[PDB]
Amino acid sequence: QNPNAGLFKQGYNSYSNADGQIIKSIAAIRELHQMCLTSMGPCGRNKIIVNHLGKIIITNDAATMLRELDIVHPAVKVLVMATEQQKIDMGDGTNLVMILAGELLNVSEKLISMGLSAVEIIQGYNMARKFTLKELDEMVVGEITDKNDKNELLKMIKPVISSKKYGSEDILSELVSEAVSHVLPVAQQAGEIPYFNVDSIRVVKIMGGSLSNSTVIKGMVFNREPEGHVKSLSEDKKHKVAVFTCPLDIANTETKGTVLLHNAQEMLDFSKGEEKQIDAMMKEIADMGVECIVAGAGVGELALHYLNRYGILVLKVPSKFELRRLCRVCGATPLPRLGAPTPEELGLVETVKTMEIGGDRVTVFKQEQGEISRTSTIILRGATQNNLDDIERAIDDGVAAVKGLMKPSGGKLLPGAGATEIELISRITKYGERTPGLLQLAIKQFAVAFEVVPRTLAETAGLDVNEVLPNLYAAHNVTEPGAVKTDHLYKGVDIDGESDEGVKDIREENIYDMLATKKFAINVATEAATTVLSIDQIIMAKK
Amino acid sequence: IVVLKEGTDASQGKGQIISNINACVAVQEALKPTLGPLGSDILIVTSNQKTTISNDGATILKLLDVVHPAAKTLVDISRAQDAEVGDGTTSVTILAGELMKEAKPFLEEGISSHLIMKGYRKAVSLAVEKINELAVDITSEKSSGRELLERCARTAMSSKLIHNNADFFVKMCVDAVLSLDRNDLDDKLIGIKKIPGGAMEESLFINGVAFKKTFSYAGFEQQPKKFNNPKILSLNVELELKAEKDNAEVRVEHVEDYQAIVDAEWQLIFEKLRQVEETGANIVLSKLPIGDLATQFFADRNIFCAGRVSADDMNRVIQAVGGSIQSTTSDIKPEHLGTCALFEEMQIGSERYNLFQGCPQAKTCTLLLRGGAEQVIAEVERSLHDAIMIVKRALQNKLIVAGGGATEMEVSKCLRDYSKTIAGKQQMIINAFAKALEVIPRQLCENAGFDAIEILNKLRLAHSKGEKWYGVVFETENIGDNFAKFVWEPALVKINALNSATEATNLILSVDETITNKG
Repeated sequence: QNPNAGLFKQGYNSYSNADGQIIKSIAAIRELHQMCLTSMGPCGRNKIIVNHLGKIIITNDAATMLRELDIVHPAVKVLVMATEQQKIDMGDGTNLVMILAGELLNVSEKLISMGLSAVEIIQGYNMARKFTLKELDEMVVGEITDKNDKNELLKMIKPVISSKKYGSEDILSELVSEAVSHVLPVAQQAGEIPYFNVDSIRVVKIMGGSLSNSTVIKGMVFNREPEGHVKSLSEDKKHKVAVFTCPLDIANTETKGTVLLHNAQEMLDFSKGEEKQIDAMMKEIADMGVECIVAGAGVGELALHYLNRYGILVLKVPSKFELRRLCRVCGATPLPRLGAPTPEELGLVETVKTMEIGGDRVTVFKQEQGEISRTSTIILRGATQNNLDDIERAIDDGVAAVKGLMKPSGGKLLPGAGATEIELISRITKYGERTPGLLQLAIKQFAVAFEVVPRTLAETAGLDVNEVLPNLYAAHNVTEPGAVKTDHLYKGVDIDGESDEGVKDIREENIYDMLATKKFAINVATEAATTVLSIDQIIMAKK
Repeated sequence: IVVLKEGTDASQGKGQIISNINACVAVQEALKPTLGPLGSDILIVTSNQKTTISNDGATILKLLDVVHPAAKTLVDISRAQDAEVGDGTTSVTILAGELMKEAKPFLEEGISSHLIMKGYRKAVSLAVEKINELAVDITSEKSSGRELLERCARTAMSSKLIHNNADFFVKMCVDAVLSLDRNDLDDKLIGIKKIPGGAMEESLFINGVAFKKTFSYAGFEQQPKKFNNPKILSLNVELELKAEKDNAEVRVEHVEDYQAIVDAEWQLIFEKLRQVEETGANIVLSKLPIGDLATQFFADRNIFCAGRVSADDMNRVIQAVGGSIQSTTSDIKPEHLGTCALFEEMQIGSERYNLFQGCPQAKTCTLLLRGGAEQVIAEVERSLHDAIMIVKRALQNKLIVAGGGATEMEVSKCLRDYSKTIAGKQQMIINAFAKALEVIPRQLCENAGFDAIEILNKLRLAHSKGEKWYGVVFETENIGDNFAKFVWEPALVKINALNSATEATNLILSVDETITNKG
């Protein structure tokens, strides 16, 4: 009976702003916002994810939370896609984009209810962004000087480790800083040569114990033991390394090359061929001075026999990607053929040794004070599978963040622990009051959205936000005898598990944020919120 | 029409932690009855249609495989205890469970999960300092190397089926561990075989290894059963002429050729048997059957065979005599042979068993347990297992603390006093930790049938007098000095079990949300 009207596309559930879809889109986003809101901060919360492979993950990582959800609704897809942009172009800012974008949409609900159009809201937000970006350039207090010393790397690494692993910073910071300073050279006054490849630091894990047993290796670690009799190389320098992909046995054709034996004489002659061909093949390898042979495939019994006679270290690497990385350190090229050990394809290594970590034997390819690898390995330990995996992610953040310290304006530091956002709220608001016309409505709300950071930092720490927030504002809500605001730009949010009236200073813990991270994340969050607010219809065709 | 999760489950908030607590309670209650030397058994029917009964928390949890994601966190941590320490598995589950129960009323009253975890982290850290302080460095102090281990096993065997026969079974446990290299002790080095029939007091102690004689083929009154210094050869190849599956079709035009082919097959296996003789072996053991002809051939050579031996029993033989297993007969080397000091076949239990004894190359030993039923042998085995553990730990861990709840009592007391100087949310959480620790002496009493209320009251009051080793007495319901009575646990077990229970508690309480990926 009841007639339908207004929907002419198909049998559907009409999604038009005529029924307040602009609010429904925001309300839908609120679900994922509340999820990520509990992650940010040194005292954030864990999430349990059940993988389709039956793997249980308990982690703080917000990207995992979003990536492991199957998401359709366009409104959240804008913010999730924006989050992925933050993951690709920046080594940090994941929670900043998702949380801020949601909060910009949350405050828009009042502006929309006020009767302020989506265009008028967006126009003010774009103005507030332009004001915010300019302020971030001027709110800078410290600077990384691109010296890449341990003390300088630790200054940045410490806050990067926090908000994922708090209380473990003393160990985790040393693990990253030592790995970085090993592979990251000191350089200045030149931008032509890139530094700090994302593959420059590998992380591996061994079960058992806890993080206190972690260390750093000056080179690459392989899970395989030397298959030959030689278990290590001598202390002699510049060992020649021959790398193969084809199984090491009787010489054969790169493609197929399988010999069939039917006659008694064929078996007799083939068997002799195995001994003669393998020996001569290994002879040439030895005659070139090769002391280590690395195979991507198995090594036959005779191949091992003759390789032992020639004193050549025999190490299998079943992973082609590990070999591709090894080629970047030793300079060797794998031979896909068998019996063609061209000397041009040989590499060099200073030391290859068998070592035991937790009882598990591994092989290390490393150097001491020469021909030094640009790839290092961080050794993680732990008896709990979940925590062991989660620490690996914490190390990844340490490594990824250092990438941001490179040429593109990674130096500039801002006081962290919410101190930046608290100042931005005051500065953006004043711009709102100065801005004529209706633009002030959205510019002021743009500032309001930023309080989520000092609010989340307090809430996750168990503090009453209704007492912490007014104290945080009072600390910055000061009048100074001058145009330049100074003398205390360090007042942040405490995350202590014990009572402490007032606030601590950033300078006490050296918690600084990167300018590039703050400017980029806020820029991305504004684009995300801008897009969602502009949507007044969802269009779909029946499948 | 558009969706956010495409049916993927997700839930967050205080109710999510409470649900996680409820999952932990189910796990805690499942193992609760198994706590204590008088604990009850759990009967689990596996998906493979095999029924098991055990009170070992490690076996119980590995078989239950509780799926709930919150339970998986709790169970995996208790599993780690079994792998890293080797004891305290039930303690980790029970201690963590009680803490989750204590967390519930705090979360309901609006106490942040951060302060609950923070108070636990501080209070537990203090407990570790106290447990370390209690450590006693004990070696030969008022106890010989023999007296220490016999007193440890005898204590473990109290209120057990073999308590009255401790004079017999204690010796086997102490000798079994002392037969091992103290530098590296492992439960795998002491094997136990089950022999139905006869009395438990007739059990055998072997310094080498033995196996069940799974070779059940013909050959009565042949194959000499006893050797002084035999050479032991192990093979993979089957030595029977005709297989149960493989065969050949023979078709020829002459009766001489029909027989010639059958004789040819006999000759082929004969040559393989002769090569074994050429090896100079006295005992021929195989993972596969050694056939009726082979055993008659070998018997006429005065060679003893035993085939179809399990991979585990074959390895233990070779590992005891110092030999090696060779797949073929043409490739056998004299270095494949081992030697035992004595080989014999026993008629114990009204069934034949193949024993090696006094193996000079062995690093292992075996107990042969007799009894009229699986329940008798199993109960003896379980009592011996616990006795072996405490004997082993007597040699490996010199730093011990009093058991029976005595350690938990001292920590709980020091926490109750510590909290008197703490104000704020931390005070409530520290006291909750001090209370949760009492779950151990509580369940030890309740599972034993004791008046837990009376005993816990006596423990609290008696402890306040300065006697820090008071604990639960299981001989006669009372409290007493469990250190003087030799009821002790390594200090590392108490420190690690507590830290593990703390980790499991904090990991789950730290969770705000569960997401379950569907597909």
